[PDB]
Amino acid sequence: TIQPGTGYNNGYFYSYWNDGHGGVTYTNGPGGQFSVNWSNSGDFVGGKGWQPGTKNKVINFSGSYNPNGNSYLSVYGWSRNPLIEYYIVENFGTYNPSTGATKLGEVTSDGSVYDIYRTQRVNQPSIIGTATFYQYWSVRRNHRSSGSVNTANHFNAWAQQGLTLGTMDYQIVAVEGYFSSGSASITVS
Ligand SMILES: O[C@@H]1[C@@H](O)[C@H](O[C@@H]2CO[C@@H](O[C@@H]3CO[C@@H](O)[C@H](O)[C@H]3O)[C@H](O)[C@H]2O)OC[C@H]1O
Repeated sequence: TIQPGTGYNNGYFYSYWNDGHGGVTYTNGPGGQFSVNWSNSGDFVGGKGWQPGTKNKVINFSGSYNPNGNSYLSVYGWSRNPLIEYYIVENFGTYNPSTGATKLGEVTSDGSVYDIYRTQRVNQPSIIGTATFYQYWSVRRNHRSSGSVNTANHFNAWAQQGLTLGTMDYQIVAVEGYFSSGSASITVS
């Protein structure tokens, strides 16, 4: 278990962030493994991967993901210039994060169709400070907690649609929660 922060563990970058409300623990395990256990949490994100990510990584993940309430399991990361927060959502809990969002197309990858969306965060926290920035989403129709994500298929479809990415910052497989409960154990490579 670690303080919220970033660093490296067993060859993998990790990021663990929370809002200080309590109710969530994040643990780094061997190799690319991490666990999250939460019960009436606040807002949080944690997981393992790479710093920087790339635009053609094939990301493999496997494990168990058991949210009770609002949570996502995604390939998650940022670009700079432009500042973008992006998600390739493989599974979620009570809330589909694209609800009410503008649909920007579809892409087929790794055994499922994904729906593509763009949203905007206004004066919200980010990797560079408070900012207004777009988020890009691919939301998998057929939910799962193991698989392979060919990120190029998503990034290329986004680019085709005008959702351009700048220089990649970190890129992880993340469990995100917003005032929920759950458990998860995920191994990345
Ligand atoms: O110390 C600073 C860190 O706190 C900072 O981390 C990023 C802050 O932005 C976080 O993203 C939110 C996650 O939840 C989504 O729903 C929101 O739109 C995001 O804003 C991100 O996960 C952290 O990496 O990094 C910069 C450091 O200076």
